[PDB]
This record gives sequence, structure tokens and C-alpha cells, in this order.
Amino acid sequence: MQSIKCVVVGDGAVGKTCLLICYTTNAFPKEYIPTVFDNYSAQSAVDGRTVNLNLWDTAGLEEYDRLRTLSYPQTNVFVICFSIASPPSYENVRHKWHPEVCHHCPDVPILLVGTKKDLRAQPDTLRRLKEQGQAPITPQQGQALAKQIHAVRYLECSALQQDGVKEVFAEAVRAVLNPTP
Amino acid sequence: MPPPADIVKVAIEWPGAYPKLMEIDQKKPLSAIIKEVCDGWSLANHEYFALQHADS
Repeated sequence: MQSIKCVVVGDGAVGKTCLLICYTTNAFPKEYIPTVFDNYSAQSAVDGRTVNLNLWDTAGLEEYDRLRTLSYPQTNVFVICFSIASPPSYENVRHKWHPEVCHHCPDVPILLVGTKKDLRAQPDTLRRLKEQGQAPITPQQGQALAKQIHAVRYLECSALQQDGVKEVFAEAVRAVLNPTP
Repeated sequence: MPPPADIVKVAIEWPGAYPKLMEIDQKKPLSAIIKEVCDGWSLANHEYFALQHADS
């Protein structure tokens, strides 16, 4: 029942705009449309508790770093979407995200979901990444990364197929209800 | 046939707090806007709040 603030962040070129369009209108456009920032406040109740998701859009542009990092302090929860198998993405995550959230707030619940995994159905990207001599991230290292970021249980949901999203939000709420000591 | 414009999206922020959304129609008098804002946010003393622009 206790309403809390929320911030959603992510990597570059991952699909925030389609996520917001789907959230506000229940659709899935493949067209790319620029968007600066957004906030959605929706009233959904899970496990008998009425909690409002104060959604927030964040942009990776260099210009608005002052605006973006202003609200990062005293934020209570994150929803992050990232390309699952991009070594530069994991490198940037280790360099930027995890150390700061660990040093600033030792007790900030974090919900993490990976993206860019249905592209196996599209051979174009497979051929694109084959010519550059890139190998997929080993599952053992992925699980080690999931368990080493102070996360109770890491889970993933589909945006294109719309699979697990409600389950992911429910498990995040359950984890926040009974987090680590 | 242009689409109706009676529905718009606007987030009203707070200093140090995260936004909440409402539909505001400017044609109606500001008294109606204040009443609807207070009804939506369950805030009493409608005469102790007003509207200002957070742009430049």
C-alpha cells in the first residue's frame, strides 16, 4: 500500500520508446521515434498491496547528464533493460552502474532484465556479429554476473513476445518485501 | 477528420518528489481545474495551491 518513487534506466539503442508506447497504449510498433523523457504513474495492485509505478524515462545523451544524475540519489528501485550478450554493455555496466549503486545506497533493491535475445530469429544480426569475430557470452559468466551484483534472484522478461513481464514485476515486489538482511 | 484533442498528457512534478499524471482541460475555469486536481490527489484546502510553469 506504501507508494514509492521509481526510476527506469537502461543502455543505449535498446528500445525504451517502444516500451513506453506499449505501456501507454498496449501495442508494439517496430518504428523508431525519438523521445526525450516521460513519466507514467499507474495504479496496479499485487499481493493485496496497492503500489503505484512512478515510471521514468532516462536518456543516454551527454547533454542532459545533470538532469539525469540529479534524481539518482535517494531513488528506491530501478528497472533496467540491457542487451544480454554485448560485452561492451557488460563492460560499461561494471565500470559505471554497479560500483555507484553499491557505494551510494547499500540497501537499494535493484530489478534487472536483459534484452536482445530474440534476434536469433533474425539471421541478419547473427551474420553482422559473426564477421567481427565475436563469441556469445558464456552462461556461467552471465550467472556469475547475476549473482555478484547483490541481487537476490535475477530474472528476464520478453518485450516482443510479452513473456514474464508481470511475473518479473511480481517477483521484484516480493523481493522488495523480503530482501536480504 | 482530425482526432479529438480533449485528452492530453501532463505530469505535475514536485520539488524532490516523483511525478503524477492527470488530464487537464484549459477551456474550463481554473476553479474546475483546481477542484479536479484536489479530487484526484485527495488534497484538502483547494485555495492553498495554484499552478505555475517550471520551464525557463
